[PDB]
Amino acid sequence: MFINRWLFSTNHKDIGTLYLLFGAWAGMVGTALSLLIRAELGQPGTLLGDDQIYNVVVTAHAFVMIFFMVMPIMIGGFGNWLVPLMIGAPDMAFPRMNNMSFWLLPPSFLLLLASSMVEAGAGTGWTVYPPLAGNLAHAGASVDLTIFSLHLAGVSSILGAINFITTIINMKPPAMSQYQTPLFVWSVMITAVLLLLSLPVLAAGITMLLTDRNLNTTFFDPAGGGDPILYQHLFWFFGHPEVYILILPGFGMISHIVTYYSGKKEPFGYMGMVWAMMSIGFLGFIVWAHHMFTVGMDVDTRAYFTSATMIIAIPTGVKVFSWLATLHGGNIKWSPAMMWALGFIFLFTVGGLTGIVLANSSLDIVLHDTYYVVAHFHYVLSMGAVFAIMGGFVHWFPLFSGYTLNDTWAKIHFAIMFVGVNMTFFPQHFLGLSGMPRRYSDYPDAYTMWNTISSMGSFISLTAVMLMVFIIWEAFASKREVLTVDLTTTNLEWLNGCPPPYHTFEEPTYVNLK
Amino acid sequence: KGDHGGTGARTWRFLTFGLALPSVALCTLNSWLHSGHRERPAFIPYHHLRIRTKPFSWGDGNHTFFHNPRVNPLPTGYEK
Amino acid sequence: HQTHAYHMVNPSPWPLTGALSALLMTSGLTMWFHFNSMTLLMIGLTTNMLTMYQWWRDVIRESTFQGHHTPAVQKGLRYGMILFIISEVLFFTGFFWAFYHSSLAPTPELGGCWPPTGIHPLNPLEVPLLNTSVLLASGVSITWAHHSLMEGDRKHMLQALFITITLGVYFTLLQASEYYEAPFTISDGVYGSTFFVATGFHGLHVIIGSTFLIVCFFRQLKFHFTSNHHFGFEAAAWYWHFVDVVWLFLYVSIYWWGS
Amino acid sequence: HYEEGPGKNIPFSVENKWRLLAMMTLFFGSGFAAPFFIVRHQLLKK
Amino acid sequence: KIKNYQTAPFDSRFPNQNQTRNCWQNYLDFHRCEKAMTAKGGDVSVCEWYRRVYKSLCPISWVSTWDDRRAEGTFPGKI
Amino acid sequence: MAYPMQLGFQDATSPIMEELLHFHDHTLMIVFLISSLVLYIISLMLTTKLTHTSTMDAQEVETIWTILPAIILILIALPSLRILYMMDEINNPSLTVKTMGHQWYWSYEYTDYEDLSFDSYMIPTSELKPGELRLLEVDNRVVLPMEMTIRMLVSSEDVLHSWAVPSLGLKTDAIPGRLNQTTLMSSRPGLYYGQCSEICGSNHSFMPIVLELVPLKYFEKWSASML
Amino acid sequence: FENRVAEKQKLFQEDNGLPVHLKGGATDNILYRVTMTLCLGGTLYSLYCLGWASFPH
Amino acid sequence: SGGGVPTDEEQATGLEREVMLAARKGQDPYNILAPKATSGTKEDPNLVPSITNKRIVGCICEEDNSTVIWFWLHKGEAQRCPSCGTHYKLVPH
Amino acid sequence: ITAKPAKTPTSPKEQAIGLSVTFLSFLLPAGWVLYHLDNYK
Ligand code: HEA
Ligand code: HEA
Ligand SMILES: CCCCCC/C=C\CCCCCCCCCC(=O)O[C@H](COC(=O)CCCCCCCCCCCCCCC)COP(=O)(O)OC[C@@H](O)CO
Ligand SMILES: CCCCCC/C=C\CCCCCCCCCC(=O)O[C@H](COC(=O)CCCCCCCCCCCCCCC)COP(=O)(O)OC[C@@H](O)CO
Ligand SMILES: CCCCCCCCCCO[C@@H]1O[C@H](CO)[C@@H](O[C@H]2O[C@H](CO)[C@@H](O)[C@H](O)[C@H]2O)[C@H](O)[C@H]1O
Ligand SMILES: CCCCCCCCCCO[C@@H]1O[C@H](CO)[C@@H](O[C@H]2O[C@H](CO)[C@@H](O)[C@H](O)[C@H]2O)[C@H](O)[C@H]1O
Ligand SMILES: C[C@H](CCC(=O)O)[C@H]1CC[C@H]2[C@@H]3[C@H](O)C[C@@H]4C[C@H](O)CC[C@]4(C)[C@H]3C[C@H](O)[C@]12C
Ligand SMILES: C[C@H](CCC(=O)O)[C@H]1CC[C@H]2[C@@H]3[C@H](O)C[C@@H]4C[C@H](O)CC[C@]4(C)[C@H]3C[C@H](O)[C@]12C
Ligand SMILES: [C-]#N
Ligand code: CUA
Ligand SMILES: [Cu+2]
Ligand SMILES: [Mg+2]
Ligand code: NA
Ligand code: NA
Ligand SMILES: [Zn+2]
Repeated sequence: MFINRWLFSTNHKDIGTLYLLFGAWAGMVGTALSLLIRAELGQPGTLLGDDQIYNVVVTAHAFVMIFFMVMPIMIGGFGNWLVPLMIGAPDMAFPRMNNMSFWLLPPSFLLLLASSMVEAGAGTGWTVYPPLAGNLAHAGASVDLTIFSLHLAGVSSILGAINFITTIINMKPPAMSQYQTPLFVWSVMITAVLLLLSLPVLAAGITMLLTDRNLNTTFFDPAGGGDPILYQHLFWFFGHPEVYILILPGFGMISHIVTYYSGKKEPFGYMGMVWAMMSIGFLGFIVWAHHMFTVGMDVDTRAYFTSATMIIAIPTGVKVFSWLATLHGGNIKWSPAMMWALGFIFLFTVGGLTGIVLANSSLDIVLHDTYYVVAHFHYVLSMGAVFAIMGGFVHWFPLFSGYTLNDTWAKIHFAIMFVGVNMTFFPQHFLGLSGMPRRYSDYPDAYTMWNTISSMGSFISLTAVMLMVFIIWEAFASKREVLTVDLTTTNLEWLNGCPPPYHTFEEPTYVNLK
Repeated sequence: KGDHGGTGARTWRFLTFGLALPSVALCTLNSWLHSGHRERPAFIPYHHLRIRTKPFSWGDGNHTFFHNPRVNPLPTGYEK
Repeated sequence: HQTHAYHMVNPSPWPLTGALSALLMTSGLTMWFHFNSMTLLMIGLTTNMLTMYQWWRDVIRESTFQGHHTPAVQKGLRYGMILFIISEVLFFTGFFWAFYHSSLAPTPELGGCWPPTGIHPLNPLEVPLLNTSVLLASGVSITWAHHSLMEGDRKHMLQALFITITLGVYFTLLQASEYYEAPFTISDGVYGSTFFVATGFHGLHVIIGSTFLIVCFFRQLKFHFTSNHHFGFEAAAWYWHFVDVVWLFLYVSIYWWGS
Repeated sequence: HYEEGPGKNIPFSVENKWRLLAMMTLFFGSGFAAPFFIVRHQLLKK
Repeated sequence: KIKNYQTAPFDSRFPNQNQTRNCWQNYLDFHRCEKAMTAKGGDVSVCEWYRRVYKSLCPISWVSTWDDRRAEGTFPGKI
Repeated sequence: MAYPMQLGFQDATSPIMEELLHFHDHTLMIVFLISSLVLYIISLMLTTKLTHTSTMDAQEVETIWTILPAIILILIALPSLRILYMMDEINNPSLTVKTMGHQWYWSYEYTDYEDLSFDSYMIPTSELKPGELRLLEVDNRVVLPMEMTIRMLVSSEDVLHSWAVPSLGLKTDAIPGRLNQTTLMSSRPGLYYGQCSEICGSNHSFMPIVLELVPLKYFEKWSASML
Repeated sequence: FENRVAEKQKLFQEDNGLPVHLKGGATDNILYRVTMTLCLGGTLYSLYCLGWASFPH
Repeated sequence: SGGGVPTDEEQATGLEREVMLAARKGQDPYNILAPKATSGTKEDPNLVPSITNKRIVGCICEEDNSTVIWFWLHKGEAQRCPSCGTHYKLVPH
Repeated sequence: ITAKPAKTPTSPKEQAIGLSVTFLSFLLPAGWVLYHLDNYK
């Protein structure tokens, strides 16, 4: 029974639970890697005495946090648990293929571990650019194991995208149009379309890297007429959609959380929120070269990519202002999930504004490959994603488990994390403006003060992560079972009780046309 | 060109046997008529060709997967 | 008892065996490229084939033999196959991007020209044109097969599907011979790299598509398809037209314009 | 069928809170410890 | 002709950030010119402008590799 | 170079970097307008027990909050693009200098007249002379004439690197097989520091750039003495 | 050939509680055990190879 | 042409065949169609079939509303949408 | 939300034990590795 249920699953809730457990474990790995980064930088000099190892830690930090923590939690965990419930569907369209999307991830993560254990690791950056990642500067198996890890994670997510698009298009009640589905469901559909289109381009690029390393191709090698910059275009043609894939489900969850704890039946400006996510999805394919402003790019191309990148703040702003308009007039409930969502709005706004600074290619010349970029994305993406994940985890933990958290402990956890992440990343703006490069294991002495503060911040967030594990333990240890949940008339995922039965919507909802 | 009414099974069989397979037969003629080995060019050890940055994982490491001794020189030239 | 039309699938081991097959194929390729051993790779290829066989066997059991493919389920499988094809188009787009990048701006090491100095392309009017006629003809014959099935005609469906498969096999054998006869190789700089990786992945998809047509041929021999319900045949035909269209873009781009 | 309800729709037991603490300790502690041991491993090769 | 040479001037054929083809073209031009002069008897001095431009722009290792390949018979450009 | 506790950009050494500072100040004035506006508005939404939970009509306010951001973006874009096209303007250099990245050092070639080239490596910490800067000094500085337009050409003989000098607003990737051009003009004599800015392996943190800007006549005699 | 789909429909609809991947009979169980043994055995072997390759030789 | 290809009438089975036969009779036991609303007064409530004693209703109170209002409808006296008041009555079994 | 009182209440002492064990599970192994870094180097 245990194997049938948990290794042979065809159930969207159990698969969602598997993804949440996997993603929480990966988040411990990715946090430990981030603390090694900050320990190496927390005083001047060398800590590891091996900067190849430092570079391997940085590279694996980003792959773990992106491919094994955020994407599995947002899309595999919250998407599988919540999407079918929010449309009244009995499961996903392809419930068995869904289980393979999950089970490809432990082997993908094993390949990434393997890459770091063999030879000297892949000390490449998560961009994996050649020729550093080629077979002369990274001879041996580490980079190929990293490529294969990415291939498996890509297949997992492409099949998952197929599943989500199909389920959301085909399995709603017959009377429910796409403009009657909740915003989280929209955010997953759009994320899935971005995955479907972008991950095959990454797969092509990393396969060309694999063949340059092992089959004597020269896609990226000038000796054969190849070009390192071609790899960067293929990588970033995926990688820009990827940053929106990482945040879009978070936007969906934030819309639900802000609406719920405002005591509202609906988000402000629903169609504008759909418009904004669709626009971000579409424009997310035409801006990638802003990751390449220093490669030797012609001025008119720089001007185009600057302008297209600026156009994206418009639909993103409709979403920030619409979250503020949802709060307006609300019966505000200061629950821990609401605190996470308000933290998200603040931090995402800070990070999006420093992205606007970066969009100007002339300023980006001076800021590229410095800690100002690291500060932009740890606000707008890394901590935007983590605060939306924690808001959604706190808000929906009683649905998934049937038990309540201790809200006082959850508010203490939020307070510690908010101090920690701001102490960690805010000073990195100053480091970047004053010229400290990213991807460095040590720094000229002038940069000591802000690196020291940033590293002390990183230990505050460690304390918060340890406390989060205790908080989850205390909830399962005390077994406070949920009774009543407010606002079920506009939050269908709760209407089957906590936790919902294994099969839900065996009799579908009744929705008429009128 | 013409019919355009029903595109049914009978029309698609008519197109298969009346246009598609005759085309394949004509191109098969055209090909098996220009076939016949052509003189291999002087070997020149150009550096952008016969790339070897890592031995191939088969054979002696130095032969491509569908190596044809008649027309594929090694980095050192044609085989004897 | 359910009162919706969707399919709750029995708990299955094939997702796990497929995931493990992917681990074994990739760790196997690593072992082959770096540790001079084919052992893991051969295990992974075997378990991958076993997984595909049993998973798709079970889908036939669920549909032809158990009746779980209601119109709603079939509609989801249509979207799933269309979206899968879209992802494969974007995979090829990356290799077309590589090809145009390198051939539109040939670097000094090539001689600053395309085709590079020392490269002697195949004549596109010889076997490449024959291959084009073969795949176009197979798109006509598969359309005959489809209409025969819809019209209830077993014999002509089988004849037309057999002709389609024969043409797919003809393309594959012609392409294998062209690979052997080509004077340039995958190691012949970016011309060889783009040519063999892009045509090579295309050839893989021709083999996959031909295999799928063969599955459909044997299912047809066993009377699985009705004149109105035969989504495996439709999916194989859509995949086969995708393989044809990818070939037309390779022929125009790499063989013709790139000569 | 399968068990349903709180504490039953999860692949780990919560019947005993102290056994649960041990299991959660090993689970999250193994993920957090792994990078430190990988670093140790790489340093010990030099 | 125009001597007072400080460095290679702006060339509208190569207005952008990648100047690889500028180096390459002047190297080819100098060597084509040199060939035409040393053969038809004349003076390579008429080739001098291309020499100065490619020597200004081209990395030493590129020039050295290209010279080695011309000697070996493996230079892939046309001279 | 940066100094301890610095918050913003290094002081400008070239007119282009001065332009960037003024444009960054402009962008920041706007950034601080938007940030404080958001903070003030969100705080307002969160500080009343008055409620209004019925459906709210959206279209009017969505016009305000699309059109205002679009106007702001145009107010950033216009000076941004002017600086971009100004940095692109031909300036007629007096000198061309190449730099080749390597793991892990830079080489320099000054081949307009004579065959002058040398390598430039970080001074190890144990060998710094008293008062020299850890991780920033080199053995052989890039001596250049002050007050003159210089074309730098940047490439690499192995992996990617990136040649950067923040106080001159310069960062140009060094890519094998590619010759990237940038121009440099220092308004002042002195020593201007940068660091390799594309991860290139284990010693990426330790291959810095030091420009030494002096009058032409001293650059000429230095060049001759380096042959 | 003859249409024997009805016989297979009867077989795969028999009310015997078997999941679809085993409902054909004992051959399914054999093929399943072969596949799972190769997968789990191969996975252990891959872990062995990782152990081997994690150290210099 | 010739024959030899089975029809759905001959060979469809299981749930597919159930849906096909019900459609011929104009019935929708597997909920493939959206039900059409009545006037929804207490005299003419919307009639909600169920195989049990409760079913979830979603009410799109006005055409084009993006918010759906969801509630359990139980066997017994008709209930009203909590947003618009339109009436629904469960018709079990 | 409303909920039942805990089925198995976790007293302040029990929470101090769970918190201490949780923190030690993260701190002791990493602390051992970092304390011994120079030994590895
Ligand atoms: C969640 C992930 C995420 C998201 C959403 C974003 C969103 C944005 N990013 Fe960021 N970015 C990253 C993750 C993300 N980014 C990562 C990981 C990298 C580096 C990758 C690497 O190199 O490793 C990076 C790097 C990166 C660069 C390259 C810098 C460099 O390498 O030198 C640039 C350049 O333009 C950029 C810009 C932006 C912009 C303009 C947005 C916009 O989408 C933001 C829009 C949001 C707002 C603007 C705020 C809300 C709006 C209002 C309140 C309205 C009014 C506003 C105005 C009028 C301006 N990003
Ligand atoms: C989602 C993405 C993500 C996240 C979450 C993080 C989190 C952190 N990052 Fe991240 N980081 C990157 C993505 C991310 N990073 C990327 C892409 C790079 C660039 C790599 C390269 O240059 O190639 C990078 C690089 C980078 C650097 C620069 C390295 C260099 O340039 O040399 C630094 C430096 O301080 C840093 C620090 C941190 C810290 C201290 C944290 C965290 O410790 C902050 C606090 C957050 C947590 C503690 C998260 C906990 C969440 C969980 C545990 C999940 C729980 C799950 C459930 C409840 C279900 N990161
Ligand atoms: C370097 C080498 C790396 C190698 C990595 C290899 C990784 C993976 C190993 C793959 C093992 C495959 C095993 C067979 C999978 C069959 C999936 C399938 O066919 O899934 C179907 C859905 O997807 C559909 O249709 C449409 C989708 C069909 C997808 C079929 C599988 C494709 C796998 C690879 C494709 C990747 C994309 C490449 C382009 C980037 C059916 O869905 P189920 O939920 O099962 O059933 C639903 C029931 O109602 C059916 O009666
Ligand atoms: C090293 C490489 C390893 C080998 C690679 C793969 C080799 C060959 C695989 C060839 C693919 C065979 C697919 C067989 C599918 C059989 C099952 C099937 O066709 O199932 C049909 C449903 O379609 C379905 O799920 C459709 C689902 C199938 C989608 C398949 C698409 C191909 C995917 C192949 C993987 C590609 C990866 C490429 C990466 C470069 C059943 O419904 P119907 O037909 O309506 O019948 C019911 C009627 O009888 C009722 O009256
Ligand atoms: C169902 C689960 C299946 C698990 C299967 C487990 C397989 C266990 C046997 C492993 O066999 C290894 O394969 C290697 C292949 O590399 C051999 O290397 C040898 O053979 C190679 C091939 O030429 C060369 O590397 C050398 O000759 C030599 O070291 C080596 O002797 C042998 O130990
Ligand atoms: C970034 C994540 C890491 C964050 C901070 C970790 C905080 C430290 C927790 C304590 O860790 C322990 O510290 C002891 C020292 O206090 C070590 O004992 C060591 O030192 C002792 C005292 O000298 C000896 O008694 C022991 O045998 C010797 O192992 C012990 O091994 C280690 O487990
Ligand atoms: C027409 C469409 C859907 C309306 C509906 O059917 O409910 C609405 C939804 C969001 C609207 C857009 C957003 O509100 C954002 C923009 C607001 C500007 O005031 C007009 C253009 C603008 C781009 C709007 C155009 C149009 O009214 C949109 C696109
Ligand atoms: C035996 C069978 C009759 C089918 C049936 O009604 O059972 C017939 C009808 C169509 C025939 C096939 C088609 O005519 C196509 C092929 C024609 C080749 O000449 C022989 C094999 C070939 C594949 C045939 C084999 C066999 O004779 C088939 C399959
Ligand atoms: C952001 N890109
Ligand atoms: Cu050289 Cu970084
Ligand atoms: Cu981007
Ligand atoms: Mg860079
Ligand atoms: Na350090
Ligand atoms: Na059809
Ligand atoms: Zn209503």
